[PDB]
Amino acid sequence: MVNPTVFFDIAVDGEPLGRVSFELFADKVPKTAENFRALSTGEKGFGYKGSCFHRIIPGFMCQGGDFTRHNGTGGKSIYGEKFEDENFILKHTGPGILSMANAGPNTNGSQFFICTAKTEWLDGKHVVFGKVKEGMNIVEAMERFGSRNGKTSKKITIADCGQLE
Amino acid sequence: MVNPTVFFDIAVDGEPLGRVSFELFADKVPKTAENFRALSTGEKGFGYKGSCFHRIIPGFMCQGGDFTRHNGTGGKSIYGEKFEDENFILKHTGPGILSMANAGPNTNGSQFFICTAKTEWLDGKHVVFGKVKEGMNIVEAMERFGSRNGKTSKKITIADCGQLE
Amino acid sequence: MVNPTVFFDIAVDGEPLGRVSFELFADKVPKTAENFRALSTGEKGFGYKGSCFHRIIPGFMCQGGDFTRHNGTGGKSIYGEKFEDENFILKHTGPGILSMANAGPNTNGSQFFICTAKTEWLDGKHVVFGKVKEGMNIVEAMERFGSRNGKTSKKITIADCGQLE
Amino acid sequence: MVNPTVFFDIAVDGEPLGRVSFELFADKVPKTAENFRALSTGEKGFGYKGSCFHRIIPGFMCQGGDFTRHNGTGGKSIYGEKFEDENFILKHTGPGILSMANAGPNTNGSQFFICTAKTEWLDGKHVVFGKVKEGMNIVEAMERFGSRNGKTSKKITIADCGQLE
Amino acid sequence: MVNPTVFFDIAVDGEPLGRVSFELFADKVPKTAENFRALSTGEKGFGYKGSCFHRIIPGFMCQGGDFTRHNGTGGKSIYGEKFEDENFILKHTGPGILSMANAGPNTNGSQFFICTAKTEWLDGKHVVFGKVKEGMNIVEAMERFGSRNGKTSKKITIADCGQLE
Amino acid sequence: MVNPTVFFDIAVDGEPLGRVSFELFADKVPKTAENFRALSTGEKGFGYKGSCFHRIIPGFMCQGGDFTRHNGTGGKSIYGEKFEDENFILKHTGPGILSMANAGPNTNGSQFFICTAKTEWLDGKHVVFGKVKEGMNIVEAMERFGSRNGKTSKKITIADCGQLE
Amino acid sequence: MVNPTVFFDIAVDGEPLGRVSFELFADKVPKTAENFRALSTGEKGFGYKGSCFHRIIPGFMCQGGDFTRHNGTGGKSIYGEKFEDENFILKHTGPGILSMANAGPNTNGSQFFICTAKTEWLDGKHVVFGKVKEGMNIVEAMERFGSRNGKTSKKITIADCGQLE
Amino acid sequence: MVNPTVFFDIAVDGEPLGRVSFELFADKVPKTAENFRALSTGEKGFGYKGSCFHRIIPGFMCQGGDFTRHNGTGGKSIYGEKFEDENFILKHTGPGILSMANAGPNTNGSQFFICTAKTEWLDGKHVVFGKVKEGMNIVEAMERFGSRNGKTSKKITIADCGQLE
Amino acid sequence: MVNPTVFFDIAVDGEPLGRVSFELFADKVPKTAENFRALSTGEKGFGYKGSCFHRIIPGFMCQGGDFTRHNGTGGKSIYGEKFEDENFILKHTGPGILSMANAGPNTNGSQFFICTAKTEWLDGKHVVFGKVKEGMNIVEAMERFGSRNGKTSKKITIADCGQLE
Amino acid sequence: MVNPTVFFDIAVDGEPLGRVSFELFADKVPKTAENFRALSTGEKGFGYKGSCFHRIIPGFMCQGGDFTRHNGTGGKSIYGEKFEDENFILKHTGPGILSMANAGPNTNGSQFFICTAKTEWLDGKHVVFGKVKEGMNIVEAMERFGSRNGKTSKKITIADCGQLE
Amino acid sequence: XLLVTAGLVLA
Amino acid sequence: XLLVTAGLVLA
Amino acid sequence: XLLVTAGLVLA
Amino acid sequence: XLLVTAGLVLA
Amino acid sequence: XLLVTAGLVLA
Amino acid sequence: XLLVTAGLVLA
Amino acid sequence: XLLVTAGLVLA
Amino acid sequence: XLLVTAGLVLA
Amino acid sequence: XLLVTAGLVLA
Amino acid sequence: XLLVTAGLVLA
Repeated sequence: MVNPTVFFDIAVDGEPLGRVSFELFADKVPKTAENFRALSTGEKGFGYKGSCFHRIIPGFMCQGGDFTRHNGTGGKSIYGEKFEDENFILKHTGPGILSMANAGPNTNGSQFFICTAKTEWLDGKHVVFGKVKEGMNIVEAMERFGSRNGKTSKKITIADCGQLE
Repeated sequence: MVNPTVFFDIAVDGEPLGRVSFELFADKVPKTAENFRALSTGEKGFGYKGSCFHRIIPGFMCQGGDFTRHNGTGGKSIYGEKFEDENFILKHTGPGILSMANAGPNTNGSQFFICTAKTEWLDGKHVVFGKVKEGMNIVEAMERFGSRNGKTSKKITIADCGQLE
Repeated sequence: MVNPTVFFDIAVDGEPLGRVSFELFADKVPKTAENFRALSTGEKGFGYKGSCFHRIIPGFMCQGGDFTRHNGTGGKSIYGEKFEDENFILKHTGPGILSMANAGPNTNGSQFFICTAKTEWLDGKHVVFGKVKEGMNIVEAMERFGSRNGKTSKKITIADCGQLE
Repeated sequence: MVNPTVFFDIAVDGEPLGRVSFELFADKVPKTAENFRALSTGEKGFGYKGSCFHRIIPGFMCQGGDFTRHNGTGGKSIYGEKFEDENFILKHTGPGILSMANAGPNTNGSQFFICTAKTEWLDGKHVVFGKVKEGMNIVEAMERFGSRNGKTSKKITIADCGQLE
Repeated sequence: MVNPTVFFDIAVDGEPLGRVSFELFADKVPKTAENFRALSTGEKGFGYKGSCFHRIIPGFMCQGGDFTRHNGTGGKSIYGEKFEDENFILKHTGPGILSMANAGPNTNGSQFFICTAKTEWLDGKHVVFGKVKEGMNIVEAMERFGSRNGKTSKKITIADCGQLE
Repeated sequence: MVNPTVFFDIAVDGEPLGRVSFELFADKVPKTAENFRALSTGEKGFGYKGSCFHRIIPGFMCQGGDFTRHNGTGGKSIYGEKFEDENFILKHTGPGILSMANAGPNTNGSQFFICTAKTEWLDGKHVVFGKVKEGMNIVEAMERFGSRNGKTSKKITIADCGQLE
Repeated sequence: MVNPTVFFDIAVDGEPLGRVSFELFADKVPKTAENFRALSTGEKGFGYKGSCFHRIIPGFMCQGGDFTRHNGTGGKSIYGEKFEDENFILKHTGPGILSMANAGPNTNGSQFFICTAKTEWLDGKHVVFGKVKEGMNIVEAMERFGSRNGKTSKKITIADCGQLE
Repeated sequence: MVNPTVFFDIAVDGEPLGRVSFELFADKVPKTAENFRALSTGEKGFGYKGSCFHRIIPGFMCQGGDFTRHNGTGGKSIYGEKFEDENFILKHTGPGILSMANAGPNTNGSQFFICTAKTEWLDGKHVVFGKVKEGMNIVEAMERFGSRNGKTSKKITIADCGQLE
Repeated sequence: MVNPTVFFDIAVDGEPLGRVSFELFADKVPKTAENFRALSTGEKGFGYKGSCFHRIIPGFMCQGGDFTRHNGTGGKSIYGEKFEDENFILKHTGPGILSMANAGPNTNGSQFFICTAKTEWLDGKHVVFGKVKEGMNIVEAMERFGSRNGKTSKKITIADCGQLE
Repeated sequence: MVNPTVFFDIAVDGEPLGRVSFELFADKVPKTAENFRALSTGEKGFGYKGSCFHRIIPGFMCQGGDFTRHNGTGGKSIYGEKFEDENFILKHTGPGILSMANAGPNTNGSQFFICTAKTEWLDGKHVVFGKVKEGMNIVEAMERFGSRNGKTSKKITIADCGQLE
Repeated sequence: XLLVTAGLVLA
Repeated sequence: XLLVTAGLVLA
Repeated sequence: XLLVTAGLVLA
Repeated sequence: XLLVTAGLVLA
Repeated sequence: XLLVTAGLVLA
Repeated sequence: XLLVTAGLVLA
Repeated sequence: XLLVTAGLVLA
Repeated sequence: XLLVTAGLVLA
Repeated sequence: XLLVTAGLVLA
Repeated sequence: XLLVTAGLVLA
């Protein structure tokens, strides 16, 4: 099929930073992509709009999607509290790769991460489901508000998000 | 806590037949119990109230809980579309045992069955979660509206249901 | 449940000898019981009636059910050419035990055997599904027309068969 | 072995739409190809002539072959109620691929799907057994009567079918 | 082995409530026994002194030991960040059992829980390593400050803790 | 090594037609090759000479080797009644391929088949062990005396057989 | 089934020593009992008449049945060079137990051992199939010609053998 | 068989402390017992005579047998540098149990331990092969020269050892 | 990720020899990379400063990092006593590879080894995590102070160590 | 290091025939190489010198290394009675390959074989450790003293052996 | 047969 | 999701 | 179907 | 449900 | 031996 | 280390 | 057959 | 040891 | 802990 | 042999 495309408008302590867009690989992981697409439109009643990125480690990734607890202990999926690892067809090939965070096998919820490098030690323990299409510079900018332990110096926010095509 | 008790007031073409009540074994399968309890009280905003028993096989069991399509293809759990077999600690020991219907491993939704016999061959493939407390005679009267292939000859409904304690 | 009962009316070279009847353990292996029952009534349009016992071994068992090839290579189940080993709950405990012949795992057809001895070495590899109720004396008479290799000295036939109960 | 070819003449609310023809890969999955061929000729007493496509999802596939219940719950094979996954040699490579629907491992019956994209998330869990030869345009036309949930706005029918070679 | 014994002095908001003692089952799980023994005496520089119970569920258990983040995301063992599941010889047999919390196989840290009921569905997935000896009455007093979803209505605290013998 | 070569002199209803010869892949499956070779020379006192091809299916294969029962139920190997699947290194690549018939895993006897088509669906479940060298035209002539079900219209016999090399 | 009984008449450098008789547990391992019975009668053309006990270890067992090489490297079964471990139902319970020697799993031939103590370290890895009935004294006498390494100081012979019942 | 019995004469910084004797369970683990028996007589050229106990933890065990490095990194067996875990039939049932030390699966050499309590957490990771028969008081005395980390305050020595019966 | 780089200043007896630098493969084994990175900078309070190489075998490797016992029985990681095998993505490809010593699956501590040859037989059983960058010449100089059985003829030492970038 | 080279000076009834030399692949299987090297030089005080090739099968291989019983039942490794299959990295690629004989998994002793052909069927079940360097023509001349069943018609001996470099 | 499934009822 | 089942159609 | 067995010929 | 985890608390 | 098969009777 | 969990963040 | 064992030579 | 093999008698 | 190894003594 | 362990050094 023609893969969907979502956008995040990022914000830093309230100030528009820019827009990142993402291809979702519904042609490999259609159920994982659909979860993230739905959470981006808010169309099921809940979603990422207004959620922060609680854990940003420079030279690794930006982690977001905990729209219930904002600290890593939360978020839920359009399918229930958790769903199964769909498959590990796609690999963590470089910066821009969008993948699922979890708390082990079959615990996918809403939390995700945008890779700011190649993360191959994570192949086959995290379902890769999309890639940054435009706005990689914005993600580069978000990094700088991160740290080695992940605490962010400013509140990194998805002010707005939805689908494009 | 004690183990919770739920009630079903059964109707036959809208004529009241009687009440069946159940002990739910929340001390063995708390997650599976809770799903059924919650769907019985209606407290998530959907559940068993008004639903029918779509398949009744005299000598074997009564199957219901399909509140979305009333034919065996439907229903949903308070946890999402499906949840995992919690454990198989309890066995199908005899008449009155209440146990989950499914479409293979880890497909628990909302459908359940009430046994009218020891159904040992199902041990290990259907999560047993409760047993009839009072009203077995009502389940026995429901039987008479079934048939070998399961089709019911009158409409058998849960006119009301909820929790007694 | 009440376990069905089937009967065979056994002939020796066309001469009626008598009746064997069997309890079918529908309460342990309902799918296996149902196959034998229906092949015995003839109700699908094919079955045991007219078929012979092609392999009889004194001290071991009488084997028949091969209603399409009359020699061990044939038969079919009501479910298709073959079906799966339902379970191995029941063991080969002694004479009278009714169990499925197979060609290895999951190849149940129409063929079966009536034990004339405890046959413990088959536990876990033949699904036991019934037992002689009455007419064990007929099975013993049958057993005398076999030999070490199973060839029979008279044609042992199921002249008629059906359900009593 | 030359691979057989079957035809479907498709109708929309009875209005002839056109012919789709199929190569069956009997050189890879002979048992699965033969099931479909025979259903398509109707030679065993039953089959696809007159059945409908009950679930059609634009950008994914058209599902049909349920000739006993017309909703996904029915159909039977020529080998009985169900048969095993023959092999998974062939993959879901693109539009036109004919593969089997199921309710999990070894539950093949009469239901199939004609892909309208590459569906690689299904490799390994659905036996691919054929591919559209002529009429892909006729499938792209059928595709237009489906919807994201699969319900069809019109009755898509196999008004006739059989084998060309 | 004399099996060791520890004590907790529990304090609601600031007020003494009472003393809870435990037998640590050093003769079945010496290693798990020791982690908790040392986290109680505080003898490695860190431990349970002044930590809270962050999750209490009436009729189930009281969860605490998270001395680094006070919300279940923290704790660490005297052996390091995590240690293996030692063994599961012991079962959750009734009120008072002490057992490890965790985040799945082999992630024991410092978090633990005191049962207020037989919790048999946790058998095999949580290492059981001790039982309340004296002060069960105090534990039940703690129960009452908790809710369905675990959050406590007053800050429950281990004001002091160490080893009696 | 030099791979042995055996020959069969094929008769049709007692009339000599010609010679088929085969290379045996002793360098990949020496135990399987040796069995066929020795059954072909007759050197153990039993073997292929005089035996018939009992099952011939056009477009698939010719099957024989059943020198004790002449119908598929018989034969023995030089090693005892059966032997194990040596390995599956060689695949069924096309016409002329010589492979072992079996009754499931590890039941190699004397029966074999000569393919008249690529038969890929048997890879991994029949040990391939040789190939027609000369006389493929004889196998094709043989193939015409078969039918869809394998019954043959003339008695196809191995009048003589042996080792050339 | 009544279990067969074989006899060995033992000789020391040709000097008659006495009769040992054996119950064969054909009711547990019919295939393994039959091998030994037939070897003991010599009915298949070969067997134990005239063979020796090549390895006898006081306090453990007497090993014999190597009639082709007389040193542990030889023997054959009536089913061929080797046959499978039939089952391990029976254990090595004490003196007098007849069990099979082998060279690992599924390598049974003609070699056996008569235990002179309980040998439970062998349960599971040697098929027990019989037990001394009469003559245990004659085995205790043979035992005296062995040594810690198993070499015998005299030629222990089976001067005759066969079946009593 | 009649199990062997070995003796250790212990010595503390040179002074005779006393004699411990041990039953070796050659009836359950004959190869493990034989290793320890041989090492005790010195009969293969090397053995325990003059070796120390390098690691004694009170209320747990005395570890010895490193007769090559005297620190835990050494010792070898009569069968080579290491042998396999024979079986885990026997359990660590109480004080006096003699068992093998190792460095994981299948690494038995010469190092052993005498239990001074019940050590059940070690069942099924250490081959139990004997028990202290007389001299448990001497082993009690050796304990006292131990410590929590195992360093001994005085040099505990097997001055002499051999077999009794 | 910039892959980190560390340095060792090696000293024979007391005399400077030279400087060895390594790339740590933080992009394949970030966790193992980090342990060694921190043990080098000494930044957790302990580490590699003033430790020796206790086992050097010409034509094989140099083993060190045992900073607590200097003989291979010691070391500990920054994560605790042991950590898991991270992954085995990287192979022992030739001279200069840095890889973990261990005592079997999942017992990585601080001990490591620098290869002086392709050591492919260690692939899969030792996590490879870095390669000598500069100073391979110094490593080869170290080789020469070792023997067949590993013992070094002069005390080889990491006088200083830290991180370049 | 380079890979070591060993020599065998072969004699036929004491008349010298020639030399065979071998590369031992100590860069793939150092343990298995070393065993053979050590037994070739005689340096542990036993080894191949004076031993015979007890089984020679023209077209297949020459088998020797049984220096304790010279018939296939004997020999021993420098590691003990037996050692483990080290790995199966190398395959039986053709004539001259040197590989371990065994009696099943993990039974490597001292016996080896020299291939006179590609023996692919042994891949994965015999550890390959070397290959003939010079003197294949001598192994070819040794062949002529073999036979199909392996018996040699003259005495073929390793009159001297050792290491060349 | 006698199963209790949701969707494909089998024999 | 995008499955092709016969009975319990899943997401 | 198209199998090559010895005794129970299947489809 | 009733689980006792450390971080992802589940139903 | 004593088996009860359908097609390849074994020993 | 470098993990991306949801609850117990590990080294 | 063609094996290379030590003790039980098989076919 | 105490085994009862046919060919490679082990300890 | 309380182990009885031969080389790496663990907690 | 050539192994790189930490405590039981093997052949």
